[PDB]
Amino acid sequence: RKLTNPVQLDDFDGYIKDMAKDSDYKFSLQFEELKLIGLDIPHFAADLPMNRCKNRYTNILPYDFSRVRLVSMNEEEGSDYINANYIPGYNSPQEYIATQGPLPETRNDFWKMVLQQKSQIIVMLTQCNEKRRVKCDHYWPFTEDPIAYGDITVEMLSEEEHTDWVYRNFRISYADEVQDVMHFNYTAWPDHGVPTANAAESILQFVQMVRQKSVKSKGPMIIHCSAGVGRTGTFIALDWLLQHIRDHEFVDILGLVSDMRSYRMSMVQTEEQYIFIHQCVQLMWQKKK
Amino acid sequence: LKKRKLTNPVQLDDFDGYIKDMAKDSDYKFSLQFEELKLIGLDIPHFAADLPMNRCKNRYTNILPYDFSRVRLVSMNEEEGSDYINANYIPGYNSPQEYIATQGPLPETRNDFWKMVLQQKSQIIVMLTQCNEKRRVKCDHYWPFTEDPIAYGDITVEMLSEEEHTDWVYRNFRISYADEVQDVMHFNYTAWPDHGVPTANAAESILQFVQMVRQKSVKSKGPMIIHCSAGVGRTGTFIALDWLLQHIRDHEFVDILGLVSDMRSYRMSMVQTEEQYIFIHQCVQLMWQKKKQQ
Repeated sequence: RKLTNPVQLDDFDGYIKDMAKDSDYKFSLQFEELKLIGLDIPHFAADLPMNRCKNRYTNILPYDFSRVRLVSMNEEEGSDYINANYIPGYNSPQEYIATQGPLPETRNDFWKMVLQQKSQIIVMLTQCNEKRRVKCDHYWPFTEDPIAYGDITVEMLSEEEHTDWVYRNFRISYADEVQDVMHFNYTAWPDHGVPTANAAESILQFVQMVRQKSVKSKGPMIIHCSAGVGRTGTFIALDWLLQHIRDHEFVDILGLVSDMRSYRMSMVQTEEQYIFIHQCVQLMWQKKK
Repeated sequence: LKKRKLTNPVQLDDFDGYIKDMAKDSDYKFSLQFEELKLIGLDIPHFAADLPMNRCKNRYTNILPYDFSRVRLVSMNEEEGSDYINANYIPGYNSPQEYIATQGPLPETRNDFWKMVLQQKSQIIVMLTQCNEKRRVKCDHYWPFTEDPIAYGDITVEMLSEEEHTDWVYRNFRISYADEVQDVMHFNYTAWPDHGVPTANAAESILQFVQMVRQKSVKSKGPMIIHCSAGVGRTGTFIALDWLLQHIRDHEFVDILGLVSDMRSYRMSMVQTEEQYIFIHQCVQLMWQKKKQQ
């Protein structure tokens, strides 16, 4: 089916309450359907034998149509491959790019994609390691002296670390093409599960922050986490909603997530993140002051 | 829903036996493959093509381009569909986006066509339809009638030489914008009826035409723009024939099913009829040529 369920913001408070009744009954009903969306969309380039070492998780693959293909002077197989997908935005198509966390083996491909797409913004929603589990390579420089990742060099002009997130100003270049890239790393993600922390504002400050800097990245805003679908998806939804609530008096979270999954699988992976989005949609309380 | 990657590479020496088997039981297998080919890309977005103002730019309401592979016009216009044109990049035997598959230009998307031609640096155009077939409108005569330069919006086109042949015609145009100048060859095959195929008598004809366009392929910077009416059936069988000409040359096998299945994921209806899908196989007995020359 085609998922959609617009709700007037004036009734959103009652709505989510009615969604949680009977042990999140309605919620799991909608989410369970979200799990079906896009289950039969080809991702043949992802299945290719020599691309397997480029897919972090054997089961989180990019659809063929929405995949961000790299530009190489031909040859080989899967030479244009990177586990990434364009995701529609509130302002235009291919507004975002949802990728998995780069691997020691797809590290150079990542920076190649940042340049070829002219993405001047990267949002990282996970730490390299969490609870003694590898989640993402540290694909960027550890210091200020430039590191050459393939043909693209990377120079971290500055590294600003805060309490919940971290900012980095990189300056990558190829041949005679210098390009700036801002990097925001949310490190205090609410575990992922739960949630709680009335301070869901912390994620909202982060979103607002990235958002108020989007007016600089001609290319897509590259967002990623580990698999690039669970937290990545929640983020994108929030960056959408933030704007959509600002300009409308209704929100269709179901449609939103449904939209996103048609472009990349598992976008917003758990019923917890999906309910968390509604918890955050209390952005209405604020739109009332 | 579809979930299997269609493909069936057949060794050229077993082609006679393979096409024989595909023809058994009144083309039983040719249908099995074709019916599944028809499922491809059915669930691929094409919103740009549905925008209110792009509707008049679509020759047919049921033949639209997929968002991911569509060709975009560049311009300052900040209005709806300003970058739109019913066209898709189609992978190549040589490179992705080696061709551009479009519908025949409409009187109202004509200027858009030439813009694409210059912006993509397409120096070759393959038109597989007559502007009119049996009193039915198939494609606008979007190009000049005389050697007199004609301004199509911001691009003037001057027809340099016109050569009307048996089953086809050749034309060399020089288009320009400001100082930017570009030569473009135009190959019009007029013996391919819409929704159909050349006659059994034009079998050699069309293959010679593909040969002629293949020799020139190299002289073009951008993708070869090939088009017909809806830009999918005749345009799809051509792109396939061009591939196979090259592949058959350097290889010992063909995978027509994978080829067509491939094209169809970049633009809908590529190789529209089962008859055209089979025509391709008959043509693949291009091995005849191979086995001879050498």
